[PDB]
Amino acid sequence: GKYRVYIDQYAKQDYFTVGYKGPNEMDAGIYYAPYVALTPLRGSDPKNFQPV
Amino acid sequence: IKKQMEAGALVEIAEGMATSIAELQEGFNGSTDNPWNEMGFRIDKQVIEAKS
Repeated sequence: GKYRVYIDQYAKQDYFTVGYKGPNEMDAGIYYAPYVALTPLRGSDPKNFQPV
Repeated sequence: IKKQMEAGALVEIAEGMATSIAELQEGFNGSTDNPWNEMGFRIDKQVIEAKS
């Protein structure tokens, strides 16, 4: 009926955690705000020409 | 020196660079002192005057 279950892969001993999450995004208890995604960068130092 | 070479004590050699000391040249993984070898070119003039 109600709850949704997520398994903790790297659990310490045996804990189970219950929490709330409202439909509105603001009712969380913890906010994860991403600003910019992975920005790739490439280059090569001329002293050795080895790609980085 | 030329006398020594004929006796076989000294013999001319031409070797490559080890592929573990060649990849890291002038930087890269924790290297300290390994400069590259470079080349170049110079160009100069020469004057001349006529007589009678």
